[PDB]
Amino acid sequence: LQATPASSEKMMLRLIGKVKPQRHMFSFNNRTVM
Amino acid sequence: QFLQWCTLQPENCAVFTSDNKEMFQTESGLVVSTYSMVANTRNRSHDSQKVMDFLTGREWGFIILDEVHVVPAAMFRRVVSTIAAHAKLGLTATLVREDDKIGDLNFLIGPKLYEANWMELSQKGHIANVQCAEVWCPMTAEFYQEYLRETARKRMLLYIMNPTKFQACQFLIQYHERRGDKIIVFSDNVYALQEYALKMGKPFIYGSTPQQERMNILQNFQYNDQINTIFLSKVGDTSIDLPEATCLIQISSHYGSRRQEAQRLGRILRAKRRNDEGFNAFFYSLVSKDTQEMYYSTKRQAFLVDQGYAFKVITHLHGMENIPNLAYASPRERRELLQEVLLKNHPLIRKMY
Amino acid sequence: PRKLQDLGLKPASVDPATIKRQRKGKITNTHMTGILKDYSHR
Amino acid sequence: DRPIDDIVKNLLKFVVRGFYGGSFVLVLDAILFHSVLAEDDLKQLLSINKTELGPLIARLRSDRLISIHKQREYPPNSKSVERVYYYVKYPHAIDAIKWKVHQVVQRLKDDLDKNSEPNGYMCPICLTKYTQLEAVQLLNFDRTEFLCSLCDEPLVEDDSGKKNKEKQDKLNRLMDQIQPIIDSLKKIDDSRIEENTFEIALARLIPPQNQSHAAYTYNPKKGSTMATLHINITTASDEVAQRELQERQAEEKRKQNAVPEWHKQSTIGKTALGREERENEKTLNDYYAALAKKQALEDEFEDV
Ligand SMILES: [Zn+2]
Repeated sequence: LQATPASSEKMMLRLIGKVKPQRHMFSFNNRTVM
Repeated sequence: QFLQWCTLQPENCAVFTSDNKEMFQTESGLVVSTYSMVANTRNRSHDSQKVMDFLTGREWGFIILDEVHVVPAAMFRRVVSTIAAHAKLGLTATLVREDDKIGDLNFLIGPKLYEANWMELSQKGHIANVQCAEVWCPMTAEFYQEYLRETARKRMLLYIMNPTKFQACQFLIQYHERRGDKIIVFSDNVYALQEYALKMGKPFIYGSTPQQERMNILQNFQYNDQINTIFLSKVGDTSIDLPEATCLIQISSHYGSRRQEAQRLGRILRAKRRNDEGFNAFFYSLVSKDTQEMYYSTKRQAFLVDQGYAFKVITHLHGMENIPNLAYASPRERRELLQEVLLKNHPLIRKMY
Repeated sequence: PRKLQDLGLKPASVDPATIKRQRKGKITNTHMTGILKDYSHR
Repeated sequence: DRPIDDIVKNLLKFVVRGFYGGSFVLVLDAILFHSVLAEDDLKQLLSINKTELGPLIARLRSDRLISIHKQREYPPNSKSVERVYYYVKYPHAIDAIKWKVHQVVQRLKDDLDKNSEPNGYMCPICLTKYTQLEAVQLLNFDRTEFLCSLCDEPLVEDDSGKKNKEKQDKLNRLMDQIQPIIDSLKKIDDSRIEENTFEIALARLIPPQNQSHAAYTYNPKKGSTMATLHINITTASDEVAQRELQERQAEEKRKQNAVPEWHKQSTIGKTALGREERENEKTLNDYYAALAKKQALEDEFEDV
């Protein structure tokens, strides 16, 4: 799970799968939700 | 320390330094200052003159002279005369001087009230249990020939930079770094300090180092694990703040200064690992064999054997032949080092001018 | 937010803003630059 | 969610449904549902006109039912307009409602007091009032009628007091009608209200549409002067070896505190420093079998 820090502007959560690995994008609006 | 251990308000505390010259306005309090400013015979500033008049015109009940071994100096002697103090307590760690004026402190301050037994404090864990040692570094053939056909001032530089001392210091640094020890390497010669640090890739601190660089190097020494060895000149001998170290390597020294020797030993005597069972600090005095460094080294060690420390000689180090890199092992490299050491010695008219 | 306190009734509003509110130096250890780390904190 | 928030939402819904028309109710319910709303979002939700929302926003701002935020943002196309954000300041709104109803009941009590004053007189010709105090100074020599100062016409009697009970009846017909309001403020006064603002209202908004031109992220400016838990399931056989691993660390602790070889002994005499049972257990297993048979966009990232 790649997560963004609070200092960055855009909030987005990257998901990495296992066996080509599947990658998903999860962007959010509020910092408490992240 | 005053504002921490005792119930003294900061409004009762005053500091007489260059930056701070404001005194306490109460009827009684604490003032802390330096020997140099109080005993300054030079033309001092108006604010410092006013503060000195305040100190002289006030009858003080107590004076605490830290590092009282420098009181017998020329005008550091006069600080007991310029200040009217009822009680005078001189706190020290190194109560020796190479001249006889250290016997004048009973006349200046008073009788020697208490001696601390350093073995009694070491066996109770109050101070570290140092393993004092003296490594005998033999001088090479081409270096010792130049040592005898030279004056004493150049001889002093020449017996420091013998390649066997480089190899011994490098091996001790490697061995005590593998053990995970914070190491301070003391050498009063600035050129020798720089050469050893450049050869061994370690930071060096001396008089001309900027203060912020000194703080950065000390913070890296305290916390960064890749920096476990610091090379310090006579800056570390005097009162500067240092991180805790457990190993010391004394490359060079200021003649037969027993005070400097005991001050250097005092920088490894307050280690945090004293509570650990079997912990021992280490003190190495790397000396050149068959030189005048032996004489001065014995003179410096004469005070510590009075405290009880035993300096075990080390004429052999196990791992000399099997260390990976030896500084100045090849004869041509030693010859290059030798020749490098020998190479050392009207508002309108104002614009036209 | 505060005139209710004058008349006794409790105001749910905290009083607003309107009432009461406001180097680099030289380095001598040039042989090991990039090895030492910065420590602005303990 | 929070019950006090539900109570203040019902209070705000009740005061607009009673003393205000339907469009005001629609605007306030839009703000109460979607806690953060801009002008374009309000127009898109309500299908309302710019001139239609004028008096509505003016009246809800005059009563502090809707607070406005003047923040402008930077969209990627850089065609930014100074959008106004309509939201609600809950303690300010309930304080405004409380003050308004208190002033209404005080004004009604004052009107009851004024109607309790005697009838007085009024001149139908010059349309001027005259109190009962100044009527007696204007009566005729016959002591029968009160004559006007200007028209010299007999004063007719007003109705100050005939409808006074009606005002009290109006008072009664207000109070039950305001009864759910006062009952709601009991739990409000007995509880704590968190003072919300624009930054607080962004924690509870409801998205009006997917593609919103107004950006809800706050943009600060400079110069304005207004842990994780892990468990280990062990079979208790490897754990002993783990203790052996700890023993290895203990052995390292013996090497860290080890006395150097030149310190423990004298270095004087040395030279100077310078430059197969597997088949057996298989047969036992076969014998076990035999015996048993017989017996039976990219940015910075921080990993958290
Ligand atoms: Zn009239």
